[PDB]
Amino acid sequence: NFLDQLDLIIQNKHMLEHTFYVKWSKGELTKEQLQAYAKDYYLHIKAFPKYLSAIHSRCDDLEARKLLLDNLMDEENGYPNHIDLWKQFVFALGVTPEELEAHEPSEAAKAKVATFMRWCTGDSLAAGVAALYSYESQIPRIAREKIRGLTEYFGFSNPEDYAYFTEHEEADVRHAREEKALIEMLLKDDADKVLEASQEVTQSLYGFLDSFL
Amino acid sequence: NFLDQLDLIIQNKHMLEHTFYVKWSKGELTKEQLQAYAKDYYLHIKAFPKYLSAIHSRCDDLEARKLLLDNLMDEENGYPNHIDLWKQFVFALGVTPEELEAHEPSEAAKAKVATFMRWCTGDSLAAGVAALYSYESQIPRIAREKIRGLTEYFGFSNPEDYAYFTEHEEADVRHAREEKALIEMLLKDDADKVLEASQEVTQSLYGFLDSFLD
Ligand SMILES: [Fe+3]
Ligand SMILES: [Fe+3]
Ligand SMILES: [Fe+3]
Ligand SMILES: [Fe+3]
Repeated sequence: NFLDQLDLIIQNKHMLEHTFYVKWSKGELTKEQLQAYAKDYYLHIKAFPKYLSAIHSRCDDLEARKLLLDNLMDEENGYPNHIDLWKQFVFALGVTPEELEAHEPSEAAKAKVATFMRWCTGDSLAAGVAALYSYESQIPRIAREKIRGLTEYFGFSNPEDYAYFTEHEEADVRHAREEKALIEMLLKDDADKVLEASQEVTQSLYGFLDSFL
Repeated sequence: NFLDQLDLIIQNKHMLEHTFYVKWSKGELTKEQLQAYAKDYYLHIKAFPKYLSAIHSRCDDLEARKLLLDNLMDEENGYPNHIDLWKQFVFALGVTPEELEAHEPSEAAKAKVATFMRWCTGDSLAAGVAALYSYESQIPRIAREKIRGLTEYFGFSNPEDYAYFTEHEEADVRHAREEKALIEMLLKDDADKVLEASQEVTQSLYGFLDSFLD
């Protein structure tokens, strides 16, 4: 039951039903909105590995830490890592490296990131993972929608320009599954806390997308 | 200068000069003291990866996080990992798995671990790494001293029984160097904090070894 409630919260407040992606899917965003979005996502992208180490650092379940480590490796080890790939996507949108490093994250991005961190630094490890799950579980569907739109409306005829999304179509299937497993492995009579994180994260993500309209 | 001061603190309060290792090196510990020590280290061994993620999770320097990740991977990814290898050592001492899982960490072990964590969860990332450096920088020398003693006085004729130490002879050479680099990369006018962590950790380690001469 609680896993299902969790997934339902997400489905009922999924990012592909936000006006920003409804527009995306009909090709109704300007290049500027696209470049703004990409730049403003960068704070979250850089933070993501910290969301994971934050939970790892509070966790004494050895098997859970291994799984958290597996995710953290996928995000951050090697070259190109997920941050690198995101930077490529931004560059392929015509934003320069300098412009990317100079962008001041919007208040809406700072609030989204702080929402994630608040849960990953809190007393419930399971709720920490649910916060992350509530985002990662959406990315497989979003990534392939984003590819469809980049291709059909924004002229991305070269697949290496959307490598981040090609990566995430697949990678996050794995991460969602292992986060689900982590939630039941770490649960300690805090299923309510898991549910609350999901409500709070999904809303935050809506607050974030609101800011480009 | 401050890196030298750091290393001097460690040298002047190094674990091999604690009475517990002076005894070790002359073969003057009982098997019981040896099994006790090994069991009581386990809390720290399991905590170690958390020390590293704790700093990682507070760090926005991308290059520093990669290095922290590198250390974390070495400690905890794969099989056998460092925790697995330590379990093997304990088992090779004649302690059973059940006995290992049943050991209540001593108050001295809990204090050592809390000292490390306090620094790794604090406001200075550089001081966090220095806390870990103040331990890991000692392990190459200790590991080979421990091997020598296991071999010469405790009958370890089969090298797989001290794989943890064989691992650490080498691994921690790398980790010490990269922690050194991390400390200068993360420094923010908190060289004083770096020095204070080392004083505090070295002492805590002394407090921990003291507890087996009771
Ligand atoms: Fe990713
Ligand atoms: Fe992911
Ligand atoms: Fe190790
Ligand atoms: Fe190490």
